[PDB]
Amino acid sequence: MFDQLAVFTPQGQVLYQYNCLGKKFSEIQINSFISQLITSPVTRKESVANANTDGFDFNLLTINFNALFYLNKQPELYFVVTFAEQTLELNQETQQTLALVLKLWNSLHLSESILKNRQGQNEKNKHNYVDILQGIEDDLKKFEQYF
Amino acid sequence: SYQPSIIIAGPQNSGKTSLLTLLTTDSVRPTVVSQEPLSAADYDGSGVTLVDFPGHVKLRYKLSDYLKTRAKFVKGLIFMVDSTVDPKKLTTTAEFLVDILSITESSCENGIDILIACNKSELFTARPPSKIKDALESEIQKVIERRKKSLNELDVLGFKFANLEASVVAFEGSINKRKISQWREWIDEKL
Ligand SMILES: Nc1nc2c(ncn2[C@@H]2O[C@H](COP(=O)(O)OP(=O)(O)OP(=O)(O)O)[C@@H](O)[C@H]2O)c(=O)[nH]1
Ligand SMILES: [Mg+2]
Ligand SMILES: [Mg+2]
Repeated sequence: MFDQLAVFTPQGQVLYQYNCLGKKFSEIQINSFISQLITSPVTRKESVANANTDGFDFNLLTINFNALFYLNKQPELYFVVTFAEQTLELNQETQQTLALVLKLWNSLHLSESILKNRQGQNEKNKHNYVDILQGIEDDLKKFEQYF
Repeated sequence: SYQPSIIIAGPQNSGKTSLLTLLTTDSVRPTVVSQEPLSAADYDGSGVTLVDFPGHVKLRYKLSDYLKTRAKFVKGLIFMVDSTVDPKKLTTTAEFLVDILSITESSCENGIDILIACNKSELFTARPPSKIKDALESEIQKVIERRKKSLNELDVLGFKFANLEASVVAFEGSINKRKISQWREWIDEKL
C-alpha cells in the first residue's frame, strides 16, 4: 500500500488529496517533500521512466519516506504519491498507481478544462477572478469516486 | 508603465496563499508550500493586481526582482507573520523585513506603506500585534549592528519604524475564523 496522493499547483493550491488509512490528511508530509525539492532540484539520478509508468517521466526523492511525482506542463500541476521504505514490490505498486491516476485524470479532460476556463471573462467570479476549481467541480467529484 | 499592485510577502507558514485564496473566493481551502507567485489581476474591478510571493529563503529573489522593476507602481506591501512564533526568536523574520525596507524606502520618494498582518489570532499562544511589532523593531536594530560589525572585520535606514518615510501599522487577523476586517480596511484605502 502507499501513504498519500496529492494534486496541487506550483502556487500551493490543492486540487485533490487522499490518505490511504482514512487518517486526517497531512500537509506537513507534502510540505517536507516540496521544501526538499526547492533546496535540491532534480538531476538524471532521480529519473524514473519504465514500463510501470505508462511512458510518463517521473522523479523519485527520499525525504529523511519516499515521494514519486509527475510535473504536468499544460497546465502546471504536481501529482505526488508518498510511501515507506523502498522495495521492489512497492516501487512497482506506486509507479502503476501514479500512471493510473494520470490516465484517469486525462480521460476526464481536467487539464483541458482548466486551460479553457482561464480564457476570457465568462468564468470570472464576483471578485473578477478565475478560481481554478471553477467549473471543474463535478469532474473532480467523479475523479474522487474512482478511489 | 505597469498596473498598480499590492504585494503579500513574509516567512513560510504565515498564511499568504491562504489570505489571497480568502480574498478572491470567500472560502478557506487546503494549501501547501508555494514555489511560484500567485496573482489576481484587476481585483474587484479596481485595476489593481494582488500578488502572493513564496516565502522560502531560496526563492526571495523573485520579490527583489519584482521591486526593482515595479516599485514605483506598488500601492502597499502586506508583511504576514504567524502570531504564535516566540517573539525572542525573530532573527530570520527581521532579516527578511529589513531587506524589503532597504528596497521600498530607497526606490520611491515616500517609500511604500507596510501592513504587518499578524495571523492566527484565534490560537491560545497568539501574541498581541503591538508586542510583535515592538519585538521586530528591536531585532532589526540588532541585525543592523551585527552587519556593521562584520563589515569592519542599509544607509537609507537606532532603528525605529516611526522614522521611515512610509507608514507601518500592525493589526491582528484570523483567516480560519474569517476575522480580517482591519486588513480589509487597509486594502480598501490602498485600492
Ligand atoms: N490556525 C490557523 N492556521 C492558519 C490560518 N491561516 C492559515 N493557516 C494555516 O497555515 C499554514 C500555512 O498557510 P499557507 O497559506 O500555505 O502559508 P504561506 O505563507 O503561503 O507559506 P509559503 O507558501 O511556504 O511561503 C496552512 O496549514 C494553513 O491552513 C489561521 O488563521 N489559523
Ligand atoms: Mg504559499
Ligand atoms: Mg514616519
